[PDB]
Amino acid sequence: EVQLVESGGGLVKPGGSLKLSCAASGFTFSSYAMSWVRQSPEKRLEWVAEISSGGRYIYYSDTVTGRFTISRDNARNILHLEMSSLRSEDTAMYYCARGEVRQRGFDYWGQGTTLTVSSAKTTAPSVYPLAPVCTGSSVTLGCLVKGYFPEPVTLTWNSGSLSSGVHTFPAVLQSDLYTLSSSVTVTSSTWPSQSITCNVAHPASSTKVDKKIEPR
Amino acid sequence: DERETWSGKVDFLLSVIGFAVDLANVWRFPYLCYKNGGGAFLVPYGIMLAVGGIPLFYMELALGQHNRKGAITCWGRLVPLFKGIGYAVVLIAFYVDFYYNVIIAWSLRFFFASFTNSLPWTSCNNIWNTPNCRPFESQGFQSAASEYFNRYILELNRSEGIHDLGAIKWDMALCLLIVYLICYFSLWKGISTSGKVVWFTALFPYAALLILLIRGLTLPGSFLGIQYYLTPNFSAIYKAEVWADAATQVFFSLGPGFGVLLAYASYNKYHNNVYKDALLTSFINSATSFIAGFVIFSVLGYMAHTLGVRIEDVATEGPGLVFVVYPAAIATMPASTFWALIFFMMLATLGLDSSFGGSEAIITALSDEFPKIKRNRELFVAGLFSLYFVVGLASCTQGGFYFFHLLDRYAAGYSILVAVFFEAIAVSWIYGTNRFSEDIRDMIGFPPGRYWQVCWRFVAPIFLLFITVYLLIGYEPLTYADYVYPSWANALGWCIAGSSVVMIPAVAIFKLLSTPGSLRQRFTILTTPWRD
Amino acid sequence: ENVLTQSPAIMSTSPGEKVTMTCRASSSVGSSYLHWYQQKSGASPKLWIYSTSNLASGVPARFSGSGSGTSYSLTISSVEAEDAATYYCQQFSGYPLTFGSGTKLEMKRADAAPTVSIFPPSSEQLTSGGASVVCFLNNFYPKDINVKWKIDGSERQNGVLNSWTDQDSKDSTYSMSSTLTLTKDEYERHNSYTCEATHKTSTSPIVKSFNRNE
Ligand SMILES: CC(C)CCC[C@@H](C)[C@H]1CC[C@H]2[C@@H]3CC=C4C[C@@H](O)CC[C@]4(C)[C@H]3CC[C@]12C
Ligand SMILES: CNCC[C@H](Oc1ccccc1OC)c1ccccc1
Ligand SMILES: [Cl-]
Ligand code: NA
Ligand code: NA
Repeated sequence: EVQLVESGGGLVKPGGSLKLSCAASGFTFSSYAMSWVRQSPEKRLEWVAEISSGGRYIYYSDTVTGRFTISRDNARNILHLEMSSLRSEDTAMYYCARGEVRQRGFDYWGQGTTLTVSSAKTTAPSVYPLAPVCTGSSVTLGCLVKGYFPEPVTLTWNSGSLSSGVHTFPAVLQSDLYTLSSSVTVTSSTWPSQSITCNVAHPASSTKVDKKIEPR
Repeated sequence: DERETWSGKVDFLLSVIGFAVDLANVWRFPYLCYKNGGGAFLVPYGIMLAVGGIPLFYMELALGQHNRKGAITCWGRLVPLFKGIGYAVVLIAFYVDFYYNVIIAWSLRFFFASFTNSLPWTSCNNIWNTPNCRPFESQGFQSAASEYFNRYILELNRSEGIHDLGAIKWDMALCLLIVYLICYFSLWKGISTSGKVVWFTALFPYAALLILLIRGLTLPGSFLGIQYYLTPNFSAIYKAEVWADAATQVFFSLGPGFGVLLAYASYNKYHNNVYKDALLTSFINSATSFIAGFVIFSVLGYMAHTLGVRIEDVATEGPGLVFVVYPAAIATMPASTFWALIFFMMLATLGLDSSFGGSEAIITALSDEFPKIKRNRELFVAGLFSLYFVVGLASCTQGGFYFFHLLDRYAAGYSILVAVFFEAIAVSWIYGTNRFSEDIRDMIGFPPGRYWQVCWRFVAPIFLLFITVYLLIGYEPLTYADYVYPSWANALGWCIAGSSVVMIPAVAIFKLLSTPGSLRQRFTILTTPWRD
Repeated sequence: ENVLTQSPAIMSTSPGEKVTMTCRASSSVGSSYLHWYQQKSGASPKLWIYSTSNLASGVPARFSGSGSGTSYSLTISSVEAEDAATYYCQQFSGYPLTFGSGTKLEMKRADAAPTVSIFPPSSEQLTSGGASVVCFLNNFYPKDINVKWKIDGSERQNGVLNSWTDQDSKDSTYSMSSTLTLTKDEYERHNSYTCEATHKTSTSPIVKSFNRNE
């Protein structure tokens, strides 16, 4: 019944300004105090701001105060968080969270929304197909997704038909660019008798690449 | 704007406890139980306590701690339109100090008169006695303790009415002076000292109640009085008069919306758990009354059993109970002088810390509105208590009781009921429960349940109206025994009672005709709270 | 601010084991103001234990908390596999509200040696003027592992991007990819390319290599 959905978020240059929102449903929204809690890249939780049930009581964290502003719409049941003078430390998954009662904490959390603050340039990934070193009972193939920004990227193997034996490795930032890899493992009979294709999708650059692995 | 605060949590609690419990617990609560079906009366009393008194009690305490200002300022900041509530409340507390403190004066007078091997109100062969005097209460007769309190202590017989106050009892004027000297040197430095005086004035009654409970129960016939006290008669619950007595008792014995809990709580820390304070103090007040009932009626049964007096003649209320009936029993039991001195010192401390609260409600509400007297506290309250004393001499005259009785039935009885009525309407409908529940949440961490909100919004106004209507129905031109007050005395009484309520529209009409814009654009400015 | 420190950061636990993670505050916290949250991977945190004693609804009885002042703890009587998550303590005593550094629950399993694959730069990257030699190390345990790149028997230790995966849901193993990145010129001036993985499951490093002539 209770549902919280965050909207807004995305890529923003330092000093930039964006307004996050949270649509609440399933409860008397005007009867509860909402909070914004953000998560680090590092998966650490940090409280941002609290707004009372009538908006007459506001609290900000020391990092956030003076720059962010938490708002309320009890008519349309919407929680807001306007951000300005954005820094690269504000990059986080921002959570819509509600606790009326200090004694009970935050009993409901939204799905969150990702805000990225970077001066790094949006580039497209170079997708490199991988065939292994010119046989065992099983064969292991790979796919290198190199030099892109920002997150995320969507990698699947053969239209996402096979999900067994695949390990996609989380992206790592080096010199303001992300590199990501993935491996798939199939029976040595299956390849190259059949086709194994790498499906890489980078929405920020509108990039859709399908590379398939050639034995040679 | 960050003011002083309590030099200890207990100082505040004992201040509220001290104010909340007084002679009414002793001299009204047990009589009601007796009159309205004994233990069965605890049901309408308890329900009216749960849905009427305690919500209003909790409300004012929260309002005090949150807005952190006195009555006048707090209500002005709450609702600019209904700021006159603050004034209506303050001058009520002002009116009561004129007559209430003489009860404490009477206490000390008996306290001094108890320094004897033989208590003077025992016999009927004294200079102040009449052929109608009998050793104890009797229908068609007067008792030795009644004639002592009337023909000697009060010299009330020498007065033909309120027009004839007669000479001044200087032994009584002295006692009233001593009362204010104590009140002065407890409130002149504020809560830093007042929060310490209440350690005696609010705890001694429990010391006295305990050993008066033991002495009361050890007496022969004590269990008989407990029967008269609490023998259930649930037929009373079906009676509307019983509920009205319950509702009225609960209200006046807790004193919510009187500007004193407001003032006392205004010195609390902002994030103090005032909800726990409301429940704790409310209970202690009613529990004290329950205990005091056993203390009183254990002695009342002892009289009906071993003194051969009717229960109808001794089970009484008000000053007749502790200045006449109870001391009469004391003078018959061994170590009479000990129990006399302690009883009378109990009733004195029982009123003192209440008189502190009443006065402090004024001084605090004025210091927050007028910096001129906040800087000069001692000078102001010296002029205040001097004003109290000067006119208080009228209560020390031979017809002093007639003066006391007039104010008692007019000064605060009706005024505060419709004052607190407008308070409940202001916070639950004008200021809204929404904003008030929000205020409380920010303080103590959580909002009030739906229970308190419903009570503040629907039950409390009906509760207050159920009492105001009831006191109006049972109205009767002011009389005392055979004596009937003149018409002008009754008219003056309504003026005193009216001079308070009239402050509600007077400032409403005033601040309305002080506002830029339109009529719809007056209410919004005068409806919008201070927090903006 | 009142900074909350949680220990351990990472906790290895087999199901059935009793565990206790602690939350330590820099300043005193009211017992009714400290709470606990559980966060599964790829999900939003859930209120787990409020006021350090009271389990939120849905929370199994196996969970409990205790503590006062500046020392609190979350205790599980008997860990289940579905408890693999990160646990955060939070104080709502004073502003600003602070969370704990967090405690991550990871499952144990029998030590697994990594199945290892080496891959030469694609012809496609070679055209671009770059060359990335990629080494895969899959389904091993425990998480920590150490690769080393060799070019013609000589160790090379730069231009490397290592990436671990989080613990797999069912087998409970890990995976790590190493990516040696050279230029076009650097790659062709040599021939033999080697990556070895030293892991506790063997004290001889498994070795995968190739040469530019087959
Ligand atoms: C007369 C007999 C039967 C009952 C005596 C009641 C006494 C023991 C009770 C009634 C009111 C109580 C006090 C009222 C509340 C407080 C504040 C608290 O922070 C400390 C204890 C203290 C100060 C209580 C001490 C015990 C107390 C004095
Ligand atoms: C809760 N306790 C009862 C005493 C209650 O408070 C006062 C006590 C002394 C001076 C002023 C008071 O009121 C502001 C009261 C109320 C009405 C009439 C008399 C007495
Ligand atoms: Cl009472
Ligand atoms: Na009382
Ligand atoms: Na009192």
